[PDB]
Amino acid sequence: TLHALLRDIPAPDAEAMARTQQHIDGLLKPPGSLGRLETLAVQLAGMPGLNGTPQVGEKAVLVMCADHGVWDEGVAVSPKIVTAIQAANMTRGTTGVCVLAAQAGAKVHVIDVGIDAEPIPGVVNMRVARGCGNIAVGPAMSRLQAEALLLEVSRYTCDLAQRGVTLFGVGELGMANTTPAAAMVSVFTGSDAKEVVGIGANLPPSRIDNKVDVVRRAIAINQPNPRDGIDVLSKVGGFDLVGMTGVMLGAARCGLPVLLDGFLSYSAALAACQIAPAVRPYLIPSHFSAEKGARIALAHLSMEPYLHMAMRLGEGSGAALAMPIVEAACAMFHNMGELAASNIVLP
Amino acid sequence: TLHALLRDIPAPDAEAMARTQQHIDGLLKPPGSLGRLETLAVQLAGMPGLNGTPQVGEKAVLVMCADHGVWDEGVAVSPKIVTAIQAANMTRGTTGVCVLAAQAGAKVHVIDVGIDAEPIPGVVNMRVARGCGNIAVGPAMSRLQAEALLLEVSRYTCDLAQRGVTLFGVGELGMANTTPAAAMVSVFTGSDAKEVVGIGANLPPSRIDNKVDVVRRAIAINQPNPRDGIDVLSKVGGFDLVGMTGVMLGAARCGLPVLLDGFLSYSAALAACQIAPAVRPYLIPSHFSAEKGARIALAHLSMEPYLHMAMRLGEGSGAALAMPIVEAACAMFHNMGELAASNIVLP
Ligand SMILES: O=C(O)c1ccc[n+]([C@@H]2O[C@H](COP(=O)([O-])O)[C@@H](O)[C@H]2O)c1
Ligand SMILES: O=C(O)c1ccc[n+]([C@@H]2O[C@H](COP(=O)([O-])O)[C@@H](O)[C@H]2O)c1
Ligand SMILES: Cc1ccc(C)c(N)c1
Ligand SMILES: Cc1ccc(C)c(N)c1
Repeated sequence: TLHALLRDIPAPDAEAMARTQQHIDGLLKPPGSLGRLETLAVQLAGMPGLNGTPQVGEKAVLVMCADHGVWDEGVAVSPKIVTAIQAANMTRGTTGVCVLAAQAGAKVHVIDVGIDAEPIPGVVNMRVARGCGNIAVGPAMSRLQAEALLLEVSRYTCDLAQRGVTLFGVGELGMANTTPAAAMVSVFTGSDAKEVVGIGANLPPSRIDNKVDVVRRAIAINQPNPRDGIDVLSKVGGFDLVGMTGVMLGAARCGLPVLLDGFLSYSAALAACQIAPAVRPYLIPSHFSAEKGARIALAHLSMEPYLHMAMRLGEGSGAALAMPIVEAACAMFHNMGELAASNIVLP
Repeated sequence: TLHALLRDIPAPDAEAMARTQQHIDGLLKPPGSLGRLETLAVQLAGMPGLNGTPQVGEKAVLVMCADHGVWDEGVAVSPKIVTAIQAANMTRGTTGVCVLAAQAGAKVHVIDVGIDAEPIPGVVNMRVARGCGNIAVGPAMSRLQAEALLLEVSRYTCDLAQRGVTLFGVGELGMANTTPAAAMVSVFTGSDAKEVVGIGANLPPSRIDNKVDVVRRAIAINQPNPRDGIDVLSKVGGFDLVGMTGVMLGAARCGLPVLLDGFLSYSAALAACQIAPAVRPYLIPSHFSAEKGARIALAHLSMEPYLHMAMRLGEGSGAALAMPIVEAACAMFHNMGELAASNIVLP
């Protein structure tokens, strides 16, 4: 089933991309003058789910919520209940992503993949358990739990495509999740924990040493295999991270674009690309996270964010903020006039 | 008159900014987690024309169009008539800024401050002459012509404020204008011409040496005084550059925000800040121009753009692209919920 999923991810349509480039070169402007906006429009044109042209229909931001057992290691200053409280606030439209998604005309889907609290009405229920295992002393979950969630979220994502959604944004919510995210980044990039462990949600500079030690213990004890993205996710990841990876696999299978968010999303994208390299062409960066390990993670994904906002909230807020940029590349493509029509000739 | 203008530019309102910061710190998120979006909202709150709160009413992009005599020195590959043709296309909504402004819900004002062609219907007429003087052999214009245009554009800009406009964007259109822009940057920053001369609108790499020589000749022959922003503008600038500087002085006098665009706008902002330092707090960067001298210009304005799009079209296209970011900071401020209301307490 998951093998079928991964097997059926479409390659980009080179024919549509060639037609796109030619059309862009003929627009009313010096060739290549709109830089990354042009490359973005061509990238979009190659995505099968977009019907050979850069376009944006409905937009959705999927927010994966879960708690982590590693919170008990004192790696986070936010009360663990904030996960459940914020998840509820998501249904009320008062959070950061809700406000930014509203601005971009996108709908937010709040998905509970493992919150340690009673079920929250209004939230999509896909909970694996009440929080994942404490990665400092063992695995976050079993391989089967990771594979099942990947499959479940993948299907949900591509099912939305059937309802008009053509652009996705990924996000998360889970106290302490920058710890497993750092563990995954260290494992995938081969970087020492000290280089990728950040302050997360305002962790005091005096408590960073403990966080670094926790990440190292998690790796030593679990011995995750860097060449097996699912092994890494299940051992030192979390339900929320798995869920984000699932959105990326689902959209790619659907041949549609996915906007990344911040540091947590970069770790999930590293896992997704390890599991299936064919997912890469569907990923679009949004902003450059203020988290310490962002530069290393982005270098390994070979991505250069469009927005430098020093943001570090998460929730998919950066993804929503970049949606207007994607629509701008589409507007450029479809609405600009052409050089030939104005009798303009440039060498 | 111009002395009155410069004298009456308001200082930022520290009281409104303090109230803004306190409100932002209390929003439903870890303090400072939205980074530059928070600093932007506070900056806006201090602008008197915004009534003590970050808000955006109507938006306008002012595009200054003019031709340059230095075009005859072979520093540009685009036919000189493109200025007049593109200015006309601006009235038809087919250009890059028109499409991006439409996306942001902004109106484009096309202003002819010196196009070397017959008047174009639909374009605001403020032409000083049919193109400015060739800066390679003398001044672009007289000091009085520069001062008069500054005053004229300044008044037009603040007059729009009376019609609901609260956010401005500046742009230009003029073949060969990256040459005087480079001259101004060299003069204001004390950088050698070779470090700030770029390829402009696809100038062949083999013709760059000539462009560098032209910039040096312009400076040697005119001897512009770096401490007199108006002296520099009139000697080695152009009508379009003067006009952009005028929008910045007008909006600041009006106590309203102005979004910069690319390299041409950075040179105009250096002039404006030299003429009146009080203008600085009203300037908002948009993107990081692909032009070679952008890094140096931005360092001297002490600005860090939000968008890295490798754009180099001009027209105010980058300014329009960043307008959604300004509205996002306002939406964050007014629409997010508060920590206290959810009983959340963070150290
Ligand atoms: O998206 C980022 O780059 C990001 C960077 C730092 C912190 N966060 C958010 O803060 C939480 C993780 O921080 P922490 O200290 O509990 O590990 C989680 O709920 C994220 O939404 C998010
Ligand atoms: O805005 C920029 O950063 C920008 C950078 C390079 C070129 N341009 C545009 O191209 C023109 C100047 O290029 P050039 O080669 O004629 O000096 C002018 O009409 C600008 O709108 C604009
Ligand atoms: C077509 C065309 C050519 C050159 C420039 C600078 C613009 N703005 C447009
Ligand atoms: C309030 C609050 C606290 C911590 C985080 C990570 C979010 N998203 C929100």
